[PDB]
Amino acid sequence: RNQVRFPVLSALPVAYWVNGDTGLKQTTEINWTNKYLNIEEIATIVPVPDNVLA
Amino acid sequence: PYNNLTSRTDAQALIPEEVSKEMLGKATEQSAVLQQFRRIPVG
Repeated sequence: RNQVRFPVLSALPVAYWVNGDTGLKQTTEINWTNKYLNIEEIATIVPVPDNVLA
Repeated sequence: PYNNLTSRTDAQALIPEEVSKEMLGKATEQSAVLQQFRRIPVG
């Protein structure tokens, strides 16, 4: 089809230590965004006299 | 860091569209004159 959309990453997770057997565990996001690719013509035309092709 | 809630917009790019067409299209009346008038062939 005439155009395509690609998803891609935009933010990364991270991770953390814990104090002993019991301490607060933490939190992180993961984020995405878009890229596009468009499509275009390339074309050429050539003429020849009919008899030459025979 | 205890508030890093992933939003809808953070993930939105991953969600595909969808489209459906059951309401596309329309009815047609047949032409009145060809319904009513007497047909005759012609060459």
